[PDB]
Formats: sequence, C-alpha cells, structure tokens
Amino acid sequence: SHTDIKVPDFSDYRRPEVLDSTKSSKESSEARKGFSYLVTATTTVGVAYAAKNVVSQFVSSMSASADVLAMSKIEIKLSDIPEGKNMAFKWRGKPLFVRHRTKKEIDQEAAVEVSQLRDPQHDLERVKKPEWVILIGVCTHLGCVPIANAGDFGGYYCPCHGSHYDASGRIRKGPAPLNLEVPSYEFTSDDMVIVG
Amino acid sequence: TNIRKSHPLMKIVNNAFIDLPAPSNISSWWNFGSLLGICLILQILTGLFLAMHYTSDTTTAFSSVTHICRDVNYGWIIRYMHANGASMFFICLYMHVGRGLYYGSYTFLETWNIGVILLLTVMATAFMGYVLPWGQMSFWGATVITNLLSAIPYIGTNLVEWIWGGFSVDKATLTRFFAFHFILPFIIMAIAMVHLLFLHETGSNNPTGISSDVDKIPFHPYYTIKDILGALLLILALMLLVLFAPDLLGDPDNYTPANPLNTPPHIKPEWYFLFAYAILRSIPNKLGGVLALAFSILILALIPLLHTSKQRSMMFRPLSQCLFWALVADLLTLTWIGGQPVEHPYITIGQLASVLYFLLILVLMPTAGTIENKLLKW
Amino acid sequence: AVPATSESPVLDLKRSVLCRESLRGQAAGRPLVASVSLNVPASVRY
Amino acid sequence: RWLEGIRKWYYNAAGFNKLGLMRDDTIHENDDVKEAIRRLPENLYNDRVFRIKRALDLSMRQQILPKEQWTKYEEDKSYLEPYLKEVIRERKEREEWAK
Amino acid sequence: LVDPLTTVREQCEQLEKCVKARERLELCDERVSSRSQTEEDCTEELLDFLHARDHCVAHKLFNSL
Amino acid sequence: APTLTARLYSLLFRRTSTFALTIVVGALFFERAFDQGADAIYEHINEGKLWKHIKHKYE
Amino acid sequence: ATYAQALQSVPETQVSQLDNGLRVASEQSSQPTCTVGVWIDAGSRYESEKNNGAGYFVEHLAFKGTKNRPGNALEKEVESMGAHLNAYSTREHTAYYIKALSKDLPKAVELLADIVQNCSLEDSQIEKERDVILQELQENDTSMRDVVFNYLHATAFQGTPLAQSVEGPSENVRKLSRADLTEYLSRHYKAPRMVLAAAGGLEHRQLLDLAQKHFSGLSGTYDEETVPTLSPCRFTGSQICHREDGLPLAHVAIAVEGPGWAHPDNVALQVANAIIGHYDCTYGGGAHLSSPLASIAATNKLCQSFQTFNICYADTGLLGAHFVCDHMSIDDMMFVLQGQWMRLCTSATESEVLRGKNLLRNALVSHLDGTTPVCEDIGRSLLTYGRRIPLAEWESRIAEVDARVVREVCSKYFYDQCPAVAGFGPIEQLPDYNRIRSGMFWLR
Amino acid sequence: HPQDLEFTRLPNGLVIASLENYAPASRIGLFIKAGSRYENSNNLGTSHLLRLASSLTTKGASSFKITRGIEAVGGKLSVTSTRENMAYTVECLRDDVDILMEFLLNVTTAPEFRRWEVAALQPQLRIDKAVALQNPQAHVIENLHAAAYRNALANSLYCPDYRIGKVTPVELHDYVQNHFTSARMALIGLGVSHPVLKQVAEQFLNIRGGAKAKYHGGEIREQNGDSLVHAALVAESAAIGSAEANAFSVLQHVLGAGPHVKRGSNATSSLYQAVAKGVHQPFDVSAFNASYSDSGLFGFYTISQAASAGDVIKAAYNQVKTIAQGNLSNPDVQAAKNKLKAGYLMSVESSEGFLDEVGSQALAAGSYTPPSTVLQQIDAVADADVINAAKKFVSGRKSMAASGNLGHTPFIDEL
Amino acid sequence: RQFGHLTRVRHVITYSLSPFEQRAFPHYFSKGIPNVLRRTRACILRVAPPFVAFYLVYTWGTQEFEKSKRKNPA
Amino acid sequence: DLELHPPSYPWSHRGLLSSLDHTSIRRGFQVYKQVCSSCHSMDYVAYRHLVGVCYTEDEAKALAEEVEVQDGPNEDGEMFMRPGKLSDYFPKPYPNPEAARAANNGALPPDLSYIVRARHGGEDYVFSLLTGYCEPPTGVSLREGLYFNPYFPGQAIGMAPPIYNEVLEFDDGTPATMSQVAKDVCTFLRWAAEPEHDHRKRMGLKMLLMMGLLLPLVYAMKRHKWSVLKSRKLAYRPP
Ligand SMILES: Cc1c(-c2ccc(Cc3ccc(OC(F)(F)F)cc3)cc2)n(O)c2ccccc2c1=O
Repeated sequence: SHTDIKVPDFSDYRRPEVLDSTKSSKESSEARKGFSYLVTATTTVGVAYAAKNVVSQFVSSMSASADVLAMSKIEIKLSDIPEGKNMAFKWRGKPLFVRHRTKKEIDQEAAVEVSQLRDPQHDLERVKKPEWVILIGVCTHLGCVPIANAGDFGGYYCPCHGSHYDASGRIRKGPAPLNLEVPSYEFTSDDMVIVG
Repeated sequence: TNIRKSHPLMKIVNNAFIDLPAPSNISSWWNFGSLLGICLILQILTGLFLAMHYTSDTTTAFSSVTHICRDVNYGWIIRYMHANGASMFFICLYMHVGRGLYYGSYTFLETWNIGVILLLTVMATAFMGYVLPWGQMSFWGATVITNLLSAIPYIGTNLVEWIWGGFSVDKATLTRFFAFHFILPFIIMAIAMVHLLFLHETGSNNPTGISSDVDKIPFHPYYTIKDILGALLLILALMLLVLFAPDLLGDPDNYTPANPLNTPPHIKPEWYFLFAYAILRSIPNKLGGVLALAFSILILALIPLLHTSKQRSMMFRPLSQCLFWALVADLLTLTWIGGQPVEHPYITIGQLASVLYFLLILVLMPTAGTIENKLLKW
Repeated sequence: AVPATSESPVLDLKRSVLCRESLRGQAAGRPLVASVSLNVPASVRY
Repeated sequence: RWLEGIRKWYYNAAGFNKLGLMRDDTIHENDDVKEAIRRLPENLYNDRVFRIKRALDLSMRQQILPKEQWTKYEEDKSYLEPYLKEVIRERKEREEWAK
Repeated sequence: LVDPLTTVREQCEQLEKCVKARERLELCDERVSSRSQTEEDCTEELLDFLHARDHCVAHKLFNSL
Repeated sequence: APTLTARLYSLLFRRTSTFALTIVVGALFFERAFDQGADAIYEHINEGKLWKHIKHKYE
Repeated sequence: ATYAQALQSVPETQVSQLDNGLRVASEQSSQPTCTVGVWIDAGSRYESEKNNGAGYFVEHLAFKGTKNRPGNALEKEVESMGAHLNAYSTREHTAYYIKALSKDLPKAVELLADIVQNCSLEDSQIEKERDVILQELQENDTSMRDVVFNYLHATAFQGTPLAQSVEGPSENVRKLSRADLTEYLSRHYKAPRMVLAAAGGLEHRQLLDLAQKHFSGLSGTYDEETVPTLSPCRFTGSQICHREDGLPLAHVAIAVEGPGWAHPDNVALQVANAIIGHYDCTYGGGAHLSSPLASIAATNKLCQSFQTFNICYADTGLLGAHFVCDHMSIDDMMFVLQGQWMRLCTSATESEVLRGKNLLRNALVSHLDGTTPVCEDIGRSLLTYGRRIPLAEWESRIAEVDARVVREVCSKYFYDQCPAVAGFGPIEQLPDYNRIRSGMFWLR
Repeated sequence: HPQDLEFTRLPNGLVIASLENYAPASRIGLFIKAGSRYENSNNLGTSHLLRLASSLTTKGASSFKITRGIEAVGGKLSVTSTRENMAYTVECLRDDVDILMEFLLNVTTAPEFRRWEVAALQPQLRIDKAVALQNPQAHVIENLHAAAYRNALANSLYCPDYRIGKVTPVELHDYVQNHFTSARMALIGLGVSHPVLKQVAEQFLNIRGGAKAKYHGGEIREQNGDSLVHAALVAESAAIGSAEANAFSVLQHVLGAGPHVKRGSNATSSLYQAVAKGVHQPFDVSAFNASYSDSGLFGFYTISQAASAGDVIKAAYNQVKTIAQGNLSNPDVQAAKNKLKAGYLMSVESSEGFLDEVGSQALAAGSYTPPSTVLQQIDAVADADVINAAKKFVSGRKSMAASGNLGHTPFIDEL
Repeated sequence: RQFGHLTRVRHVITYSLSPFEQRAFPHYFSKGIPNVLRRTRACILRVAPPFVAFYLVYTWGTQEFEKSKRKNPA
Repeated sequence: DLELHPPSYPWSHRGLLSSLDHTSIRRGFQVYKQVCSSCHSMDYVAYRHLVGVCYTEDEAKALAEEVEVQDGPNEDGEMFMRPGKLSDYFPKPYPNPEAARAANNGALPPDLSYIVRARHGGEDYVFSLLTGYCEPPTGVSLREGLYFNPYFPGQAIGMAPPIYNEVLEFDDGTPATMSQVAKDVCTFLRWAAEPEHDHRKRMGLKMLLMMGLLLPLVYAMKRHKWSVLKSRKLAYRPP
C-alpha cells in the first residue's frame, strides 16, 4: 500500500528549534524567519552602500575635472589698478574688465535716469563695492572687445557696429540688446578680489 | 494567470532568465557565461566613461589617458578598472572554453562555433584597445603584429598599408582603431545574444555529460543566487587588482610615450596573447608562423570533429583527463615562453611546447578517446 | 454552498474494486435521477 | 583474455560505478541512442531514469555512494546493446538502399 | 657628517657570503690585470659581490632614515 | 517576551513596506558608521604619514 | 417570521452524564425515525507505530458478531427491524451509529452497547478480515485524492502520530494479532472518552435511562501508569512529490498549519475559504462565478476541480486547498490559488466577506438536515468542543466577522508561512518549493 | 405554533403545497412534467441541454445576475430530471426567499435561450454525459430502458452523442413552451407561508397549456473487456398509483434491495444468499424496481466476475422462481415490510427528501398521502400479492442489458 | 522547452524540507572536511603531474638562461 | 650584458594598507627642484598638485611665483614672460628634445613624471641607481662621459652621479646624506607616477571589509535557498 510510505528522518538537517517532534513549530516561526530575513536585509544595506559609492563616482567623473576648476577663478590685485583707469584680464578665454571708479564717476552714474536705458539696472545692484566695477569685456551684440576710456557716454566704445556703454557698463546708445555682463565674485581681503 | 508569460518582452526574459529549466548539478565552471556578460557590460560602461575624456590624435592621446588618471574625478579608478577588466575578461574566457572542452559542451555545434566568433571578436577588441594609450608597447606591439600580414604572398604588403592608412602605424591608424574599438563590443553583445539563442534550444550540458531532463530545476532562484555570488567574487578579483596591484598584469614600457625610433627591449603583446605569440615564434619561417598562429585559435572550430569517445564528458575518462591537464600545463608553458627573449633554452622549450599543443589536440586526445572506448568494450 | 459527495473530473482514471465488502451497494435498485447545479457537483443516482 | 586486468582497473578508475550507474547509462545520446532508449521496455526505461536521477543528485552534492552500493564490474549488464545494435543495423540498411 | 649607507655597506661586507664573493672578485682582479692581451673583464664577479652585499644593505639601511 | 530575531520580524520585516524603509534607514546609519570607523582604522595604520596629520606644522 | 428569530426556536441539545463518565446527548422533535450512536476519542493519532491501523481493523470486526449475538445474529436483527448500521474512523474519532424507527430506540441503544462492549473478535473472522483490509488498501492506491491527502498528512505532521494513515501500513495489517486488538480496545474505549448521541423522535430522559441499562459496565478508570493524553503535533514546511507520469491527471494538495478544533479564528477562516470556494467542470457558473479562482479556472480550463478545506485536529490542523488538473496547468493553478490567499490577507473587501458569511450561514444550516448529520454533530461536538454550540451562537460569531477580521485572521495563518505540499501524478510542472514559498508573500 | 402540510390545486391545473415550519432555511421546488419521456426522435437530448441551461440569460435577469445574485445571498439553484419529471429547486436563508423566487420564475417561465449562449453551452453536454457514464450503472440502466421500451421511457436522460452540438435554440423554446405549463406544474415549499406562494402562483405561474409507453422486451449488450460484468434483467411490472405496485415494492425487499450493515454479509437478503451459496468470488446482486405513470420494470441487477456471470444470473433468477412457486413465509414478508416502511420514512426524514416526495406525489397523483396512510397500504399487501408479482415476472416477456466482458453472459433466450 | 514537456518519469518519490525548517550549514566542518579530502585525493594525480612538470621545465629553463649568460672558464 | 636586479627596500608605503610618507614627499620635491629640474622635465605635475599633499595652498603659490614661464599673446601680438601660478605645470629645462641632447652629449634625459611606473623595480630600482654609482671593474671602460652603474642595463649610463652628501639643505633640517636624499626623492617620484596611491589603498581597506561582510552573507543566502535540494531524499518505488 501507499500507506507504507513514511517520510525520512530529517533531524540531521533541521534547525535546533524544530527538532522536538512533540512541540509546536509555531513558537519558533517568528524567530526563524527573523534570522533569515536579517541576513537578507543586512546584505541589501551592504549592496546599497557599495552601489551608492560606485554610481556616485561615475557621476563625479562627468563633473568638472581638477584642471578646469584650476581656470575657474582668477585673482586680481586692487592696489595695482589706479583711480579712473581700466585694466584688462584673461578669464575663461575672455577679456575681463576691472575698473577703479572716481568719486565723480560714482555720483554721475548714481543719479542717471532708470527708465531711459534699454536694459534698466541701477548702479548699486550692478556692483558689490561702489568704487569697483567688474565686467566681461565681450560686446553683447555680435562679440568684439570694447576699448576703454572712449565713446559718447565716457566708458566703453566698440568700433564694430556702433555701441556706447557708460561708466557702469550699461548700454546707452547702440545696437546691443543686454548690458556688458556682471560676473559672480567676492572681495576677500580689502586688497584682493577673486572673480569666479 | 501572470504577465511574466503574457507580455511580449517579459515572456523572453521569463524564459531565458527565470523559468529556464537548468540541470540540478551544474558546477562552478557554469558561472563563467554569466561573468563574461558582466565583464562585457563592465567594459562598455567604464569604456564609455573613458571615451568622454580621451582623444585619438597621436600627439594628445597619451596625455589624455594620463589626464584621466590625474585630473578627471575618479578617472583613475575608471581607467584601471577598464584595463584590469580586460584581464578579468580573458581569464573568464579561457575558463569558459576549458569547461567546454573538458565536459564536451562543444557538441552543441552552433553554440560552440558562435563561441569561436565571440572569442575572435573579443581578441580583436582587446588588441585595438591596448593601442589607444599610445605608449611604447602599444605602438611597437601594433607594428609587429599588424606587419605579420605582409607575409601573405602577392597582396600582403598592400593589406598592411591599407589597415594602417599610410606607411607606418600613425595618425590615421590610431583614429580608426578608436572607432573600431568602440563599435566592436556592441557587435559582441549582439553575437552573444545569438550565442544564448542557440544554447536555449538544447538547454545546458552538465558535469556528468549525461542528459539532465530527469532532474531540471528552475533557474530562479537556484542559479540566480549562484550567479550573484559569482559576480560578487568577480568584483573581488577585479578590485583586488585595481586597488592593490593595478600594474601587475600590464607592462612598464607603456608608461613612456610611443617613440618611432627608440625600440623597447623585448616587445610582446599583453599576457592573454602570449601563448599564441610563442607558437608564432616556434616556426622559423614567417608565413608558416602566421598560419600557425592562425591555426592555434581556429583549431577550436575543429575540436567537435575530433571527438572520438562514446561518453560525452571527461568525468569518467582518466586518460583524457590527464591529457587535458597536460594541454593546460602546456598552455601555461607557452604563456611563459611567449614572455621570454628569443634565446636558449626558451627557443627549444617553445618549439617543444608548440609541437605538444597541436599533438595533444590532433593526435593524442583523439587516440585516448578510442583507447578508453576499447577499454569499456565499445 | 456545500461541495458534493464526489468532486468530478473528465479524463481521470477509474477507481478499482477488489472485494465483496466494497462491491455491495453498487447494484442498482431504482431508476436514474440526474441533478446539475450552480453550486453543487453534478450527480447521477439509482 | 589478458587485458581483463586493465579493463577491471580502467572500470574503477573511470568511476561511474561510484554513482550507481551502469556503462550504458553514460553513453552520449546521439540519434541512434535516442531511438534505442525509446525502444526500451517499461522496466528497463524506468530503471535507467532512476539510476541517472540518483547520479545527478549525487553529482549535485559532490558525493558518491557507499562502496557496498557501487556497481560491480561483473554485475554491469549491457542492457542497451540489443536495441542499439539493431537501430544501427537498420540505419545502415537504409543508407545502403539509398545508393 | 657620516652617511648611514657607507657604514652599513662596511658592516655587510664582513659576512661569509660577501667575503667569499669578494675573494672571487680579487682572484680575477689580479688575473686579468696580471695577464696581458685577453679581452675578458670582471663585470660578472663584481655583480656577484654587489647582489650579496646590497641585499643585506636593504634589510637594515632603512632603520637609520 | 519572544526572542530578538522574532521582535525584528514582527516590527520590521513582515510587511514589505516596513522591510524596505528599514533598509533605507539602516543604510544611512551604516554608511556613516562604516565610513567613520574604517577611516579611523586607516589613519591609525598610517599615523603621522598623512597630510591630515602633518597639516598643523604649516598653518 | 425572520431568520434571526428562526434561530432562537431551534430545538436545544440536552446534556447528561453517567456514573462511569459516559455522556448522553440528545436533540428531540416529533419525527417517526431516528439516529443514535457512540462517538469515541480514538483513531490513528492515539495509535503507536507498532499497532497503527488497529482501530480500522476493529471497525471491520465490530459488526461481525457479539457474545450475546454470535456471528450474523447481530446482522440479522438490524436488517429485520429495518435498521441501518454504520461506522467510520478518522485520525481522532471512531464512531458507530444506527438509523432506526423511533419506536425501536430501546433495541437500537441495546445493540450499539452490545457491539462496543461485547465484540466477538473471532480467530477465523480476524484472518478473513485480514485479507479484506489488504484489498481495500489496494483499492485505496487507485484513488489519487485519497493518496495525495494521506501524503499531505505524512509530510505535514512527519515524525508524529498525525503523519500516520487511518488504515495502517500493510506490514501491520498482516501481523496484528487478537491480543493487540483487545489491548487497543480496553485502553481507548472508556466512558469519559465516549459520547452517546441521538436525534429524531426521542425523549432525552428515556435515552439516559437506556444508557444506564446497557452502558453501565463501560470502564471509566485508568490504572497507575498512563492516561491517554495526546502530545501536540509538529507541523513541518515540507514537500512530498510522487512523480508518476503514467496517470492522466495531476493531484496537488497544499496547506499551512491551521489552529485546531478549539480556536475561534476557525469561524473567520471558514468565511475566507467560502470566498475562494470550490469548483469542478460540471458547475453551472463558469465565467460568471463569484469566486475569482473559480471564474479564472473555468474560463482558462486551468483545472478539472478544486476545493478549499481547513481540516481540524486537537492542537493543530491543515488549512489550504486541493486541486486536480492537466499536466500543463499545475504552475498556473498554484499561481492563482496563492494569489487569492494573498489578496484576502492584504485587501479583502466588505461585500465579498459578506458573501462568504452568507455562504457559511447557508452551509451549516442546511447541512444539519435530517437526523443522521444532527446525531453526528451532537456526538462529535461533545468530543471536540466539550458541548453542542447552538446555531444562534454560530450566527453571532459569523456576524462579528468583517473585512478587517478576514484580513487579520488570514494574515496570521497564510501570509509569509511555510506550507506543506503533496503532489501525485504527472507533476513535472508542479512549482519548486522555493517558488511556492516565495508565493506566500507579496512585495508591496 | 405546531405545523402540518397545506395544499391547493388552482382552476388552471397547477398544484401549490407548503408546510410553514419556521426553520432558518427555505427550500422551494417547481416540479414539471417535462422529463426525457416527452422527447421524440427529432429532439432527443433537448431536456438534457435544458437541464444544463438554467443560468443562461432570462428576460428579467442576465446570465451574470442569476449566478452572482444567487451566490451573493449564499443560495443554491438545482435542476433534477427523471424520465417523467423535471424539478427546479432553490435553497437559501428565509430572508432571501423572494430574491431566489424571482430567479426561479425567470428560469422556468421566461428563458431567452440566446443563439450564442446556447451554442457556447453545447460542449457541456459532452462533459456532463462523460462524467455520468463513468458509473457503469448508468450504462446498464440507460440501455435497460432502451431495450425494454419502444418509445417514451426508452429515452435516455443524457443526450445521444450524434445530437451533441445540434440542440437548437428553437427546440429548447419549443420544449419549454410545450411542457412548462400550469396544467403540468406543481409549486412546493418549506419555510414559506402558503398564502404568499398561492399569490405568486396565480400572478406569475398562470400560463396556458400545451403517447403511452409501449413495453417491447429486448436486450442490449455492451462488449468492453472489464473483468466485472454489470447486468440487469427485468419484466414489465405495474404502474405507480396502482395497488399492484405496492406488491412489487414488498417483493423487492423480500429478495433484497441493497445493504443494511456496513461491510455486512446480508443474511436476510434472499438474492444475495442464493448467489453466495454457489459462487464465493467478489459480487453484488439486488432487486431492481422502477415504477412510472404508464408502466414499470421489476427484476434484478447483478455485478459478477466475467466467467461467473452465467452462474450468478441464473442463480438470481432461480430465487425469484421459488418465490413465484410459493416458498415464502410470513416472517420474511414481515421483515420485508419493516424494511420498506422504515425506508420510506427515512427517505422523507430530511427536508430535502420530503420536498421531493411532496412534489413527486403532486404530479403523479391528485394530492398528498401522509406517511401513516402509506404504511397502512404496505401492510395491506398480502403474501398472495407478493407471489403474484413474482409469478408475473417469471412468465412476463423479458428485457435485459449488460456491460463487461460478456463471453459467459447468457442471452435472454438462454436463461 | 517548458517544464511539463521535458521527459517521462515514473514511480519516483521526492521528499524535501522548507529552508526555514533547516540549517544552512549542517555538519559543515564535520562532513565537509572529509568530503574535500576525498575529492582532492580523487583528482590529485590527474591534475598535479602536468603542473609539477611545468614547475620543473620552468625552473630548469630559467637558471639555464642565467648560466648561459655568464662567461665560461676557457 | 649580465644583469643585476635591485633588492627590495622596506619602504614606508611597502604594505597593503600603508600610505605614502608625505613629509618624505615634501623633502623629495626639493630634491627634484634643486638637483633634477635643470635636466629632467616632469610635464604632468603642476604647482597646484602639491596642495594638500606636501605643501599648503599658500606655500605652493610661493613655489609657483618663483619660476619663469612664457604666456601670450597680448593685444600687440607678442609672447611675454610672467611669474608662475598654481595652474602652470613644472617647467621643462629645454624647449625641445633635440636641445636636451646637445646639453648632455647625445643622451636625452627622460621625463620623470612616470619614471617609477615606467621602469621595472620602480622606487627600488631608482634608489639602487642613485646610490649604486661605483668605480668600474678591471677590464672595463666606456666612451668619455658614459659612467659605470651596476644597476643600469648594459652596465654603463650617461648620467653623472647626481646625488652626494649635503647636495642640498632640507627645509625641516634633516641630515642630507646620499642615502637620505635618494630615499626622499624616490618617495616623491612614487607620488609623481601614482598620485592616487593613498586614496587607492583607503578604498582597498573599505572593499576588503565590505567583502568580508557580503561574501559570507551572500554565501549564506545561497545555502538557504539551496537547502531544499541539498536535504532531499529520492526513492524508486515501481509496481
Ligand atoms: C542566460 C544564462 C545565464 C545568465 C547570463 C548572464 C546574466 C546577466 C547578464 C549580464 C550581462 C548581460 O549583457 C548582455 F549584453 F546582455 F549580454 C546580460 C545578462 C544572467 C544569466 N547563466 O548565468 C546561466 C548559468 C548556467 C546555465 C545557463 C545559464 C543561462 O542560460
């Protein structure tokens, strides 16, 4: 008969908790699952730690390399530029105009008409310190290098098409759409400035 | 009823990777297929990320690779993963092939032949990869190996200058080697899918060489969990090299830029070609040497035809077992000899090893099969 | 709502009889009845 | 006759007996063997099925049987010979007739 | 100023493996410099000596640094 | 009281939603613990050799 | 005249006890016919390995004569008064009962008493009934249903008395002497282990007095060593796979550990099992069936038949399902069945639980129809619960079950728990245990 | 409030009977003279399809609603066929009777039998027949009738193979419209008030109205190679409702009509002992008694070993001959009466079987005969009546049917 | 080819336990160590001899290359 | 053409998880600066590379400012010379290789950026070369200017011994012996060829620990799932 089949002894293989044939396995069920799922959960935390680092590195690869960060910023010495004169610099393959402004140039660009401008910006929001104006020396229309201390509005003038910038770098009379660009910067020691 | 068996895309994945009936008894030597796939993906990713920073112009090439290692964020760990990943690839390949030989998996003819194609494509990829850094061994390795094709009569000399795109390995050669090197892994991926497509016509062989239809288990969870463990161990081997000895399996001469005047002392390809490089140098005649180097790989295509034994696996076959392990030890000797200068006693050892390689495959292991048969009254 | 005396399959190999003790009760004594249902398995009676 | 010493050695060296297999279980399945298997009677087929199942399960564990249970060289009946011999003999007839 | 290197090179020079190799060096010194017109030199014997010497030097030079 | 593993199962591992939130939380706590703990092991092994240890001499 | 009301005026069950400890229980109504019998806490669970199948062997000998009525005299007397004599043995309960005319109840009770106490157990009759059992054991091998259930127990409660079949192994059948049978009887057939149950036209007072007259001699003490006390039984998450391709349909039986007789949860589990329900190929419903398992099974011809079960033993049980299907359908059957268990655990609805309630209400109200099932309900309820539970109380337990209960109760027993699997026949497809065990939880 | 049965026959022919017993459950049965006998040779197996066809779409309720709606309230719908009647039955808790009643009326008074639904149902004829014919008793009894009759009662309950896939919607409509009529219907109930049943029957079961069974005597022989041979041999008995019928029922229990004890040796069964005297290998024998409006069949059914079929059948037939010659004492006829008396009361013990007897009587006779009157009619059978029944069988024209390896099974004219 | 259409098998019973009922490493050292040694002994003199030979042909050839590069006393 | 390969010196960074001695790098840089940088280029190391390794940001700015470098063009279209910054690389001695050959009698001094990686033996090799200059053995002499070194291939090199006792004073006041000067410059050249060294090894430790955790866990998960099959018993029970 099929009644002759009796299941082999599995005692060699069993967990200690389920060895006792006279006791209910239900006591140990909460526990036995706990142990095995802990192993699984711990594993997943370890794999997460790894994959986070692997992915994160690969992502980092695509961000700016050490040599591109090296040309990100440029230091400029403020005692090396006299009051009134412009000084050009080489920044991210562009000219960069820093200008020491006189108490005349400050007051004269302070009380200018706000509305009349093609790109309306007041002077106290174009600069961080009133006596220093920092600008990119690329003409905004079709890309030239504006010449300092010239033009109608006495600031920057371009011999390409016919643009006239004031002492604050704002377009007054010409074909340029948006003023000369104000970069990101901060003064560190009152003698030095970092642009970038 | 489920959307694993119903959905046109999930159906393919459910049948190849989950409900696939696999033999209960397959050993660790069956992990290498899984691992070769991982190697391939690994190379593609690391490779693609390197290609974002590399340039194939002869002047800037060496510099770009170093720029990766020194300035690109974690560019070093990417670069050395890719170079040691190529070693891990070839380790995985030869283990994978050895399994096939020992257990007679090559009786799956289509699977086997596509294998040979895959092998040859991975070789072509890795040959052209090693050129890209444009160091000494890169340049001089490429020069000697390419120039072997000039030994073909009538056309050989044209053929060499056509690959080169000029009169030596220079500007046009490096740029095209970058192009071919990029595209080939993708071609491999496709051929690898055809490889499996034929494998799943028959299902897997096992260590006994006896049909396993009476004892198949589903691939998931049994072999999905094994493959995870295998992948884990593969990452250990790779990262052990990358983080503790990244220069171990390479050559120093590839850290000085390529010089068309200054020849390196003992020019040689990377370790995984050395066995076949030794076979080339055994034969004194150059065209003979090329035909031997060619036949040292293509002989893989011949193996199925050479099978004599009435049993499939070498499991139950002592004579074959010994001759197999002799063939392995011989290949290890050819790799050693391939790395050496052309002198005594490395010439004679190399000749003797090369004779033994072809002798084992073409004569001794076939005879051994037939001896074994007649010992079993077969 | 109650499942029947015997769950019915088609093409399922028939159950053997080996003795008097299992074979008595089988001999038909009254004419056939047939039920079909919504809930209960279909039966055929003596 | 005299090589029976070596045949007995080789048998044990080969070692399929350690999995409780007979020689004809280890035969590589070509088209003839498939047909020969297909012609086996219920008893011989199911025995084959089990012996292999047992061997595969042992192979899976990387273990062998107890030495008492190993297939004895002398008790290895050649169960597949009569069927396979005829399958081959038949095919050779069709191949002849095809010329 | 005394170099720790030249101290240790002396210390190692008076070992059995060194002194045996140093005598091999001195043999061919006054064999080739005594004989006339033979193109043989003594590079080999020097390198035998240095191999044994500088192996020992390595094992304890770095202590003084 | 039932065993430790049992408390872990009923509170964290039974619902797959709690099991996953457990992993995400634990991975954060593990990451900072492992990183800080392993770095300590490294920097002790290389005491005084790193820029981090000799920084103070030039500041 | 409402349903709630109807339950209040169902005839109550009378309950009295004898000196020796025999319980007498009775349900009365003016009926021309009756059913009366003896239910005993005795079966395969109380048997050891050496005497397994003794209670079954006895069952064969019970109606073969007594000391007072030798040979076929017992048989003749039952037949000539139009009475119908019957017996059954489960793993925990042996039972002998008689269906008779109401006026013949005194003689009916007398005959039952004569069968239990004064059973001949003749030498020649033993050797004759020996071969009979061996042939029944052979018939049983041909019933795939019987085989798969015997297997379920054998693997589920492996290495305990609950693994044992009622009929016993053929080895025991061939060897069990008359010494073994008489020892088995005097140990297990005792007044406090026994209940005399009766239903039909019967004054309870009369039955109790008839019990005195004939069942007074029943032994109700046990000696210094030993008193039958069942140990609990260890459930094991396990599989038994009898692969036999020669048979044309596959039988699969799968279950988790159930709570056993005592537990109130049994009511909510009945409601859940009613939701999933049962099916076969002759059912009128088809696609439009209420049970999603049944409608899916019908429309895709997955199985030929299935039922949910919930089998109760003392401190344990088997809660699950059995199905019979084509050799290519086993995987899909398992998938949908386990899918149903998961849906009830996690997301059972009010309206479907209400359906389950309504099925169960109907189930046990119409099952207790006629004197025989009511007599049996009395007999066994007294052994299992210690009392007859009125229909009004069952109804109170049923009304208490809502969607929240069905979820919480099912989750306790089914969700993330190891089942016992038994398969028989062309079971090549029958899912791997790991795939089955992984199918006992959802990732959400 | 102690209750006994109420009864009504409406002027349109329809019978209503109902015992309000205040149980929690309520069974309601609509009994119709629409059994297999009312098929002709052109629409054979129509009643079989009709039996499978409740829960197809009706006018007032969809196919979906019949199934879901009944299951919603835990209920059951059954359809039961004899040769002479069809019986549509509904059960539920008493609060849902008017829901189930609505469904019952829809099924029986207004089925649509849609072409696509009826066509879809055709394979179910094969499944249902296949299952049923796994019982070898079904082979033999269906053949026995086919052998014994020329037309009406000869019809099988199950659709002949050739007609499966071919029972048309028109035929189903025709069958219902011609046979499900007030003049042919009896509406029975437990646990429901008689007044509300009456009013349902007047308002929803008032619809307008719409050959004798010739005994033949033949034999049908299924050769199939089983090691056991099922066989039945009958002669024409009497019609249900005649007093002679009661004599046959008593003769049945004198001879032996199935087992009384589990695993028992049947010491009072005259046939079983007669056969067991000569041949000891595995067997079963019982008296067979069918009884209909036109006719009846009485005889015996053997199950015997293939080689022993000759011996067993002749042994059984000889036992009837000694009863017909006059060998029959009061103690035997008293025992037989006690069996039949007890058997009848036991068959109406459950409220399922009670409903079947109330409805059964309501069709074949005018009204309800109580249990006490039936037992008195059993006692009215004299020893003389039993001997006449036996005598009738012995000299009556015979019908036979067999299935098995029939190599040693005799023919009628070999007996 | 799907499970259910692989092959024909008759009268073979398979008993097995749930992975939660059993231990992951039963007798891991107790039975593991001897089975390793059995497996190592079984293949050693098939596997090893060629690699001994490699070691010898290698160490011979290496120091033969060294000797050959030295001057000969003549 | 016999060959003497270098011995294995016990470096401060020899071990698996041992970092570079960064103070030793700081000294070693000065040995490149004072001694090598007039002969050897080191094109891949810039003044910014020194920051957070051997020098501060401010110290490295000072080192950069000290050196000449060409820049341009200005608006006039001319190439001027300016003081260096962090973004400038270490400047080459000569304008080209052909110029370098002329200054060293034909021999070209190799770039030192990768010298440790580009020569077998690495820092063991270079240290042996720098300290191994000695008097030639009898029977031997090369062309006037090719010196004798036993570690150089072919036994003769065209580099004058470049280091000796007190060839420079170190910033931190370490006694500048020939041995000490070689040890330091090698440690710098190790870092020059492999800046990743210290990070690489940090990663190694964290990988070894993670693998120590994950491998036996994944192995346990494997045995768990497989335990269904490892336990199983088969029985053949024909009719
Ligand atoms: C398909 C199969 C895999 C298998 C191989 C790889 C992967 C993962 C993977 C890795 C890379 C990958 O890339 C690409 F390009 F698509 F190929 C694709 C998949 C999973 C399973 N293993 O392991 C097996 C092991 C034993 C026997 C049969 C198989 C067997 O039949």
